[PDB]
Amino acid sequence: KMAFPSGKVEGCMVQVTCGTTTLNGLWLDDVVYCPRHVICTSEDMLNPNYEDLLIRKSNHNFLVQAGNVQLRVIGHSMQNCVLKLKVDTANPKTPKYKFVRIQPGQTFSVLACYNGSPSGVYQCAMRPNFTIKGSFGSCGSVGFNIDYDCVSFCYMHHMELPTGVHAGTDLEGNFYGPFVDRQTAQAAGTDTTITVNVLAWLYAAVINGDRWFLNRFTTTLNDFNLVAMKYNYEPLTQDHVDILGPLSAQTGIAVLDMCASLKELLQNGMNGRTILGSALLEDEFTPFDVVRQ
Amino acid sequence: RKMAFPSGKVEGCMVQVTCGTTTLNGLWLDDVVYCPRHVICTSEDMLNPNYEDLLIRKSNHNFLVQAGNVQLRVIGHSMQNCVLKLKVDTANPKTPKYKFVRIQPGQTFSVLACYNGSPSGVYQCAMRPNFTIKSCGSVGFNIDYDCVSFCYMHHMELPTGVHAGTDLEGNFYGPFVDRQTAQAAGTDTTITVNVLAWLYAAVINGDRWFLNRFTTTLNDFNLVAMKYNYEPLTQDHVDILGPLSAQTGIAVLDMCASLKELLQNGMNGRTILGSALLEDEFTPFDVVRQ
Ligand SMILES: CN(C)c1ccc(O)c2c1C[C@H]1C[C@H]3[C@H](N(C)C)C(O)=C(C(N)=O)C(=O)[C@@]3(O)C(O)=C1C2=O
Repeated sequence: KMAFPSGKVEGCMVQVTCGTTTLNGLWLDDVVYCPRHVICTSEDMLNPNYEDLLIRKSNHNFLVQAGNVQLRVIGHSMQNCVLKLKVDTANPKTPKYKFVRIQPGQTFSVLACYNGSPSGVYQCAMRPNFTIKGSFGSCGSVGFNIDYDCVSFCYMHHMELPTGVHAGTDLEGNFYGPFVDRQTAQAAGTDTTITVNVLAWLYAAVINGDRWFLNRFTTTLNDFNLVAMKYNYEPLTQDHVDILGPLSAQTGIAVLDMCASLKELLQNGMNGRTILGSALLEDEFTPFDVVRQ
Repeated sequence: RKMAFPSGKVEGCMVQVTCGTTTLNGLWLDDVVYCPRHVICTSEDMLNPNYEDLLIRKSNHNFLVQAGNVQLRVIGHSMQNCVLKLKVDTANPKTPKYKFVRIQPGQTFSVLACYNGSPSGVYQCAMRPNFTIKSCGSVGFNIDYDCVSFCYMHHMELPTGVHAGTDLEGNFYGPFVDRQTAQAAGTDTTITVNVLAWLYAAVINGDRWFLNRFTTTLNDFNLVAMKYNYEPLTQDHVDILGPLSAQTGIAVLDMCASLKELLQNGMNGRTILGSALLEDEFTPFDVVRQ
């Protein structure tokens, strides 16, 4: 399980400081994007009023540092939960880019930064409950996909949740899931295994020569869903099925048959064996991921 | 999450090298492009190759080095153990500060998987005890501060699916050869010290269910451990955990007792760091960073 090469994104990372507080920002053309809670002290983070805190601010209140050159801010607005800082210098290392909103289940790479400094990269998925099980002052660290040379920004990190997991926004600043940029207890809501991704990854195993887990049975969709939901798996919809069509077609194994395999693998375990050199099932590998590789 | 280093610094060193039939990735540093020497083998040659003979037979014009857009002029070529070095007329402006280093089995690094000179992906991995890692010319590295330590270059794909390679001075990790003869894996073992470090991570987090009162001596441990296919634990391994022992309090041998138990008893359907399985691709040093 690989992340995209992070270079294009590394050259967009900056440090943003507003008095006491410091976060990562995304520097694109002559705009720096970051989480708006950068204008909160840790105390403010209980019941912040972002309109009020923002009117009280001027361009000189924000320090933006790109390595060790300091960028002059010449304007600022807010869009939902992201702050935008207009700076006087367009970023020379700007890649071609798009902003997208992604579906739960879909995968992306995250560049974890600290104080504007890149420190690591990992692949992950938008969990069914709109969280990310990551490793994070990482706020403002962004998630993305690459399409030849087009960088799709899909995620910016904002909150660390009590249960240890991460919540965030798209690059319009709308939270993924029902969270708020506010430090009150907010329930995660129980996670579930991403069924479609598992099925795709099994198809990957077979594409690759693994057949040990196939079986003679088939199933109806409902019978599967009933069984699966009892091991905490996501319902599988007809859409999910359509997306597997490309992969069903390659290997010549029907979706519902492969669904039978999964049924049984949940029933039986691995028996010390491995699938794609993994003793655990992988659910952070989308239909599209497998198609790409 | 197990994280890779950011690959930017390395991306700016990747090139395509072509010699007749073959094409693969090279590492462009200063005015030298480094790549696996088997790039001068056709699929024929790779059976009983004579690299000395094949190399003298080559001119600078025989090598095509392609750096994204531009073609680089080669002005010299030598070989150092199993990597070829190609002198080009232009120093790479995107050269990072770097070192070439050899790593021990157990140690971790990040890999930038390229295809045809093009970066496509980056992953964390470890030098497995049998000197494998779970394309050709793709490099593995670590970063400290702004220093890139190159530690690995991919050469061979083994029948068992996994990968073998050299350091950047062209010395193979493990007893493999750059020759197309069937080559045995040599059965693996769990990297014991890394497991113990990851347990320390669990405790300095939240998970404490597996702490235990009993203590055990090195030899008794190693005897039990080696019974479930784990690596012998050395006094060196112990020293490196010293850092971690002190943070959390737990003496090394005591933590060893915990592991003893986990192997003998299982987890009882419980989990460690939200995982049912034990992790051995996280060194002492890795856990300290995180
Ligand atoms: C894998 N194992 C041999 C079996 C065999 C038959 C079974 O009927 C079951 C298991 C494993 C366990 C695993 C786990 C599931 N697994 C990790 C996917 C799981 O996530 C949960 C859960 N509530 O989170 C279970 O209830 C669970 O206990 C379960 O429903 C199982 C279960 O019903």
